[PDB]
Amino acid sequence: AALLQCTADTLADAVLITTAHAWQHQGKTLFISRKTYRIDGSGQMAITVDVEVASDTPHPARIGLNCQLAQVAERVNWLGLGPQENYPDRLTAACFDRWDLPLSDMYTPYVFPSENGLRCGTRELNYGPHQWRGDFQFNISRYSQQQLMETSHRHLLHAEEGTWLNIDGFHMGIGGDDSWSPSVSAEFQLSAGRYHYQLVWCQK
Amino acid sequence: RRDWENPGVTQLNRLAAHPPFASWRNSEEARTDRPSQQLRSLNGEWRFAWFPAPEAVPESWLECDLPEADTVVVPSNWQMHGYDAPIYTNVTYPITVNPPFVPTENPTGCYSLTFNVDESWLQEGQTRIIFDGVNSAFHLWCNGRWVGYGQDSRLPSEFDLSAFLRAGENRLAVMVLRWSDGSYLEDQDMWRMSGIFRDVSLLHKPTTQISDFHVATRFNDDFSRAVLEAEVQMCGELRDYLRVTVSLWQGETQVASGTAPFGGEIIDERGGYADRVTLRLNVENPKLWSAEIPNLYRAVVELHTADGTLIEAEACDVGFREVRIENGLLLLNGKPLLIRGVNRHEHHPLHGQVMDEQTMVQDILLMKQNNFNAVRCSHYPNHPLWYTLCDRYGLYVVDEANIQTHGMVPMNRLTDDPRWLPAMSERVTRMVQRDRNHPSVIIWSLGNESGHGANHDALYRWIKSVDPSRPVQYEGGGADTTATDIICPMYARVDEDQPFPAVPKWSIKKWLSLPGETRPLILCEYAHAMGNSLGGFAKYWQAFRQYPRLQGGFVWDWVDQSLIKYDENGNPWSAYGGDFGDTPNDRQFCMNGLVFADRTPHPALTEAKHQQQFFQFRLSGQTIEVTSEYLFRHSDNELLHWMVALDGKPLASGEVPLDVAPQGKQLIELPELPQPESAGQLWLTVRVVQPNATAWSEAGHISAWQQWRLAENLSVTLPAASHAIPHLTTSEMDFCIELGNKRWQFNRQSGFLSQMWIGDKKQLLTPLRDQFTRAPLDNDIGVSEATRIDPNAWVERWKAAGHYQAEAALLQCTADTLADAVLITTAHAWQHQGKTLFISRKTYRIDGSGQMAITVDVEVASDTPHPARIGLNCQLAQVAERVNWLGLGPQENYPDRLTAACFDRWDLPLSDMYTPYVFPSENGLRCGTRELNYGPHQWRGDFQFNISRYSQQQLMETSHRHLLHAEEGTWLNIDGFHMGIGGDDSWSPSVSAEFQLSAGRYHYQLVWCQK
Ligand SMILES: [Mg+2]
Ligand SMILES: [Mg+2]
Ligand SMILES: [Mg+2]
Ligand code: NA
Ligand code: NA
Ligand code: NA
Ligand code: NA
Ligand code: NA
Repeated sequence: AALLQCTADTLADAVLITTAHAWQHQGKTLFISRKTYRIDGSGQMAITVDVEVASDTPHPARIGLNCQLAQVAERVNWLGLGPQENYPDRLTAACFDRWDLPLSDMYTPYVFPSENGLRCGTRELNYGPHQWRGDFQFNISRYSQQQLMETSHRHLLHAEEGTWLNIDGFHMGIGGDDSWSPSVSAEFQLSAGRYHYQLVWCQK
Repeated sequence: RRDWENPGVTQLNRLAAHPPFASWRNSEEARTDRPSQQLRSLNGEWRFAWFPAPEAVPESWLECDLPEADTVVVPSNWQMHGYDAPIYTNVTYPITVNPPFVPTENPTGCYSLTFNVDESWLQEGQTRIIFDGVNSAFHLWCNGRWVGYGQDSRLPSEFDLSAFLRAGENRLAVMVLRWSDGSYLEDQDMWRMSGIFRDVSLLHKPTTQISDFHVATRFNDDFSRAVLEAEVQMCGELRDYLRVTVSLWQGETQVASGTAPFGGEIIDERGGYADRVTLRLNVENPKLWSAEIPNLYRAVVELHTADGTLIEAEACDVGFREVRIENGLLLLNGKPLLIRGVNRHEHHPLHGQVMDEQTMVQDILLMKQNNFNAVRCSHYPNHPLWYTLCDRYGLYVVDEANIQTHGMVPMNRLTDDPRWLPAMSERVTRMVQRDRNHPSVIIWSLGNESGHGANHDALYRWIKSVDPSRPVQYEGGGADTTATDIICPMYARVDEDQPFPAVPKWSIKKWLSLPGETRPLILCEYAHAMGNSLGGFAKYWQAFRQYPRLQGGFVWDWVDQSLIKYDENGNPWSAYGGDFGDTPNDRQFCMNGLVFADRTPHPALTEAKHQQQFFQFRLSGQTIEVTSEYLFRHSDNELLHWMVALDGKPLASGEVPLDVAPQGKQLIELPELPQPESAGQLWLTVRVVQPNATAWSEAGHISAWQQWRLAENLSVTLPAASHAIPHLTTSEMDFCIELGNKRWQFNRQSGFLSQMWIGDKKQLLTPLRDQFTRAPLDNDIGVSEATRIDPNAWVERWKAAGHYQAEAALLQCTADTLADAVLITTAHAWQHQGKTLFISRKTYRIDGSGQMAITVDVEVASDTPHPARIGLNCQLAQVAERVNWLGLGPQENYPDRLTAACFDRWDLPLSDMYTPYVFPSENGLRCGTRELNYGPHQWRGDFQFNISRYSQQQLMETSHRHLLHAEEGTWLNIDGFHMGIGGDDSWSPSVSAEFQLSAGRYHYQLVWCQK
């Protein structure tokens, strides 16, 4: 990530932070992310994200944000598709409703660790004192994408400190027509070039 | 006798049908197809009197000319001379449905001609009269004496006048009836016209004459050998000294000849035909006929004596080709066809249903130039010259019998009735007898929309028996009946089933593989081109190319059926059904053409051209793969031009000759392209250019094109920090932003940008507001009317939801000052009677560079019908001459009709940004636009736009294009998103789900600045 812009403006009833980043590899700009964070007097932080994706780079796996929360809470509560893991090209079985599960249920123990436990079409997510609202896909677990990527077997995984949260405006299909050639259909690839999502982060 | 109310009487004293005759008395004239003195045209000035009924015709008209009669040009339709109103109706009959009876008020056209006949014509031989087209029925008199009667408006009626004519002055009297029992088989959806609308001629033959001839061409397995078989029939006295010679010519070279006396082979217990002979000519390595290469020979049939004296000669153009269906594929010369077809009615805006060579040639040229290879004679045999031209220019023809009974309840009432079999048989049999020698005819059709009856099955088998060289098709009764060799639906969709009872229209892909089904599928009608249409056209062609047994179709249709009317100042305007005082009518449903009546193209024609391309392209790295879709011809008149541009700025270009075999491939390696200095998207454009002129095109003709995105460099470089700081001024009614000379005014009561100034110059006439509606397209409306509402039609769903009446309620309007900018935040709710339809949330950011960044985020209630568009609109004060944009163009393009459009820098006059559809609607949109320039203004983003002197409101409220008036300034519509136009048909919703605005939440952003 290369920082292009980071400004702060004090408004009548809010503070507005504006940022711009470029992700580059060997001279090539892959992605540009432009954001505003508006924190108002009600204590809510509205995050607006606008992403550019180079048309000649391979379509990305996801367009989102991630962080490691210090909190480890017992339950995960959301208003979206569930209760089980669902992805854009595998979500017909899932139902839109209010779901409440133990954190461990938000992780799928695939023998070969990978991205897992996504829930799509989520309008509200609750974890400990935090609430995220918008229209997003998320997963939440004690395992980072890095660890999942670097660990060969599920039994070798160790719970990390706190909780890793991945919130996606957009997520690529998983495919599966076969498992030896690209099988994600065009309509589930992230090929639009420009992507927009908005999130509100507040305390319960 | 009232023969015009009797299906048992279709003719009286009519001669047999036959291929085109000229009775040359010189063989060389027959070879070269020069005019014949034995075939005399009676076209020109005739006398005409209109009557309300045949009973109203005075008995003196048979012998003497009427003083009340006017002089008119023949051929003509008498409605085009203003004698009565041309009635237009779709499904319903224009008369009372009571077969076989017609109205007592039956408009009667009394034609007459006084002409000279030379004694030499009457001293020997036979003089016949030929009426190529009389609508719908007629009685004939010659010198006061009754000659005969004829029906079928679309085939020649011929009568022997040898005993009726006298040396010197002769008078013909033709009583033409608008309505007859023949009308029940002539219920086509078009203008109901009448009169002598095709040629009238006299033909002199000797008494010993060629009465018929049939030409067949058969081939060996690889088409390297052929046998031409010519059956010749005679009339007159049989003599042993009589001979027939058939000679075959390739240009001026005679390739084969055969001579024989009369007397065919034994066929039964009674012997054979003494008045017939069959000649068989061997042809080695024949040059084959196709639409790609219309190679023709000339066959000359000589009737003569053994000592060498010619009696007469007839002749025809011969195309060596084989049409067969094998293993479910329609094949021509062993190769599977892909039909790039169109339906073509015979229509001229000035002459009605009268056809001329100039118009026919104009149509064929435009068709071939737009990659059509096929034409369906909807829905009747055509003027005889049409087939000659298709033979010579190369178009595949579906010849169709003049049988349509669409108004019957049920549709097969007459066609399943054995009492109507005689009349139906004549329409099929007489077409085959006339047109069977034309190579351009590859498929016979039994008619149109007449259900499926036993009469169809009988006539299907008749054709199969007499002419096995051509498949038979027929759509009626579900498109896949026992009376068709080809599954030939009308408006069956690509992926979507329409499971109507008894006659379902399956998805064409699904239809092929139904249990037991093996036949090819070629749509007799598809892609209804009514108004702003042809949305989803690319979906058909992708399917056609992927599925072997999907072999194309015929677009509905070629030409708008509008006629010319004049106002007070004598200025012409295009009129449809209902403008001529005819009621009940079917409004603008006569205008479904790819071209206007004057043959000016609609925007949809370019989409057709692109999808029907004969070359296919793929790109892999630096390699362009070109695939030929030609079946027979090498690419011997083709050059590939390639261009690489960065956001419209050309960086590299070149040309490479194409040398591709039919069905072959060519790989073209592009040279090392230098990496651009600037940020932006590189685009590759290729086009196939024809360097040499042809019979159908000019030098430089572009036949194919394609585009790809190459490398993109995203802009990361921060622009030089602007020194100027915009200032906010607040009043109770307005937020005002100032930057030097420039001013932006936001109205606080409405929440919209109401005005902009540069110095003292106002920029807006109407504020910038959200827009969620469009002036409804013909496809949006369907068959919905004010008296007969179709609640399923898109326009009615939008109306009932309050979309057009939606009023903006302000929720939020704030102003913030940033370090180097002013931020305006707004929120509006669009509500109809308590219901929130849409919410629009916006920010306007104006910085020291004078750029106004607009961000728009829209919520659409999930239970409201999906909106026509999600955009902004305003009336600009400026009227500028030019429109300049970086985006898809140059022509009008919509989300489901933008494949033909290319991404480049385009610059057109403002008037070219409006499409003059006869029925005004949303028009002129250009999609995928990143920059738009108009006068002092520049807009940047990723949007769809149209720009014109007409508001959406005026387009929607005005019935005809000629009633439109340029409004003050310029109406700009900038859409983040726009709904598809559809067009699979124009009587039910046809916008595919992927082109409907159903996402619920939408985001777009624009930048507005001075240029
Ligand atoms: Mg579902
Ligand atoms: Mg009759
Ligand atoms: Mg394309
Ligand atoms: Na792993
Ligand atoms: Na095909
Ligand atoms: Na029509
Ligand atoms: Na060439
Ligand atoms: Na209108």
